[PDB]
Amino acid sequence: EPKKVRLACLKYYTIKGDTAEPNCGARHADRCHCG
Amino acid sequence: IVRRDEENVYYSKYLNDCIMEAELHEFFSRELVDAGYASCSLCRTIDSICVIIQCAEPEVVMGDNHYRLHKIEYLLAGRFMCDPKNFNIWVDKIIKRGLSAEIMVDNLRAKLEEAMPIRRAAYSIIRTAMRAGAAGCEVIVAGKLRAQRARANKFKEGCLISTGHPKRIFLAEATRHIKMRQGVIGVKVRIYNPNIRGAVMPDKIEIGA
Amino acid sequence: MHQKYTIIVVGKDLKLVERYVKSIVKEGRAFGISGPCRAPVRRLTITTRKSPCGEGTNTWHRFELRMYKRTFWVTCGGNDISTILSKTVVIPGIQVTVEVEEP
Amino acid sequence: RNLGSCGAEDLDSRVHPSTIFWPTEADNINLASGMRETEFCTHIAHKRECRICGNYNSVYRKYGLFICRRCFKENAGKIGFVKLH
Amino acid sequence: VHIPKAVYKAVYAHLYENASLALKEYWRVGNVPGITYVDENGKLCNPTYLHVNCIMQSLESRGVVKDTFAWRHHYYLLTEKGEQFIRKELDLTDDVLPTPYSKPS
RNA sequence: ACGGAGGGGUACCACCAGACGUGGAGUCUGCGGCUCAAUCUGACCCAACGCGCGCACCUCACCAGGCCCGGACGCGCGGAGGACCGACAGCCGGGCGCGCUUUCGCGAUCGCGCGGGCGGUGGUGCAUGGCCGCUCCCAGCCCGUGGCGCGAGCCGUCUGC
RNA sequence: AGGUCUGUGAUGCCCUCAGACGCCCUGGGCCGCACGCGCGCUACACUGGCGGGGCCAGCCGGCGCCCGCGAGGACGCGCGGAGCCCCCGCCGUGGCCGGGACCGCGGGCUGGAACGCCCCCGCGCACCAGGAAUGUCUUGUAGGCGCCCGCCCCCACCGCG
Repeated sequence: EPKKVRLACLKYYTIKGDTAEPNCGARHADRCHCG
Repeated sequence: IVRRDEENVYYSKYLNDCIMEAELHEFFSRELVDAGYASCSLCRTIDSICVIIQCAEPEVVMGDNHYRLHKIEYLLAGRFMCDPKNFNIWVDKIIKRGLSAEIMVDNLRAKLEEAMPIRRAAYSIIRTAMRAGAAGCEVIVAGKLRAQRARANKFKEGCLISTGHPKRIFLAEATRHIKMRQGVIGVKVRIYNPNIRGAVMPDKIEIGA
Repeated sequence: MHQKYTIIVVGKDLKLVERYVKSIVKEGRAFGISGPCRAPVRRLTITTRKSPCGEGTNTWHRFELRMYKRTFWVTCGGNDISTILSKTVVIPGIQVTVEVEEP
Repeated sequence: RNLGSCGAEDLDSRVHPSTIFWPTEADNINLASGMRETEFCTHIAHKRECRICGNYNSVYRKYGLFICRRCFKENAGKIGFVKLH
Repeated sequence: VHIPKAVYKAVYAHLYENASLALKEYWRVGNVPGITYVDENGKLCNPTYLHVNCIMQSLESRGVVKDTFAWRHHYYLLTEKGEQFIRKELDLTDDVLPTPYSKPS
């Protein structure tokens, strides 16, 4: 029963053609997939 | 002077192939029920495999333009891991079906699955055998033939052998299982052909004039 | 030419093995010789309980599988690569009787 | 948990890079080719079984058979084993 | 449970080119040695028993094939309905026939 | 069928003549009882008791604990404006993204309900098949025509050697 | 109404079926012990035990060199068979050098993992031919002596020979 949360706008890391996300892909950063 | 660790390859290369034959017997028996399947044989020619079949009506298994046979050949090869086109097959036809127990018992199973009573089926089988030239046939049908309390009633006609080495030559036996709503109905057949092939039954003397 | 070839044939029943023997001897008299060696019989033995459940008197089955083996290595140089074929196809094609050829 | 390391003292003592001896039994080359997947079937062990009825008990490995004693009397005549003497 | 499409296509093609598939009764982890597919994976990659077994279950349920179990081996054969279905997943054109009809003898 | 009825035969799973043993001790193994969370179960005169082919894991059923769905196939609804499925840090935990404080991913290979499957060393061997054991280390069992009896039955198939 | 639904893609009718009697993992147990009995093994000694030497089998069958008291181990190649018995000595009727259970230090093998199996030094249990009762046996037989296969990662007082 993981407590996930719902967001319809999964597309606003950027403002307008920007590079917000650290091709493609507190405690530092934790990258998707492997480490 | 000789090493026994090398000929074990020849000896173990015969055993494996004898086993490979039995799996085929089982598979055909579960498959070619409608083609009068009886038996099988094999010939491990190095280039390619050959298998010889014994069927009442091969044209059924032959299939229009040899389609069923060919569908079979490619199949076996994958399982036994041989290059297809080296896994050819041949079919041979039985002419004395009444002397073959397997054909008879399978026919009986069919007739039983159509609800006909046992008393007619058995004696039709037995007439068919005698017409073929046989000295005896015995049929047995054990199971829950009535409401409950299963019993075996056996039908026969002629004379039969039951003991001795000769029972491995002149006596042909087979069995099946029939699944029905009440339960399972065991059925078995045995036929006696004393003048089979060319061998002569012992304790049988013929005199001259 | 000369390739020291050897013929080995194996069977489980003693009646064809002796029939195959005679055919080969008949068909190899010219392409050199082909006298046989009869090996000791390898007999496989398996003892099993006659019962699937283990009830009553302890009674046993005694199966076995005798395997007979004969060896004509007499071709030797007396047979070429194709010459071995000649006879091997002229001999009867008994359904079961394993055969292997080696130099 | 990739970011999990251990003291070097606790590393050389680890089992030498050797293939676990338990190899299972592949009666034929066909039946194999080498979340839960981490521990689905990690207890590798011999799993020799009858090549007819699949039972793991009373299996004649002699002569490279791999047939149960019960599953044997039936097919023995087909194979060629016979009862004499 | 999550099967790649390369695997589907591979199985179907193996069927058409051989009109059959004899498969082990197995459920532990392993790789089938026959049917192979390439997805940039080395030269070729072999599948896993799990995916193929689920696939075959579905196919036979739909009526495409007909089993004939034996000494703990699965023996499948494609029928006519199955042919009339495999012929379109692969994008095959009408009239094309499988190899066993190609007069092996 | 039985007879502490008679008459003929037979066999070291019967005796005579003899031989070698067991029941005596220590120990291996199996069987009932006690104990335990569990000490998994079948078989009980001959015709149960090293027998159901060697139990540290598997085998394995029983005890204390945890992952997974591998829910086929049909109808209704929903879904890519996102069905389902994986993971770093840091704990809780025997352990594992098992669960937890968070946010990255993957992409219809489907989700839910209703019918319907698959599977199960789960019960009944007093519902069954098949295979064994015993009756039986036996010598006995039957058909056609005919004859005797209302008939069940008898003769054939023998009170001799 | 003998045994087997726990050998099987042999099965009728029941029961279980998403906190599962399905499948997979970690541990424990099937071996625990005041007691009754079934098949076996070892002995109770001089028609003997210990030490040294000589020598012959069959189902069938694999060996060299070097370390280590040994069990075992590192390398490298295809080649190959025993107990009783016989000969010479010691012991000298003493629960003694008969017997080898139990226990205390130590060295190794299998395996992912010893609770398992082998070897060495020391300690040295019952047992003096066995009550009422009972089993098997006629020539290469009984008995005595050992050797191979099966199951098996290791292990035979068992079983087939």
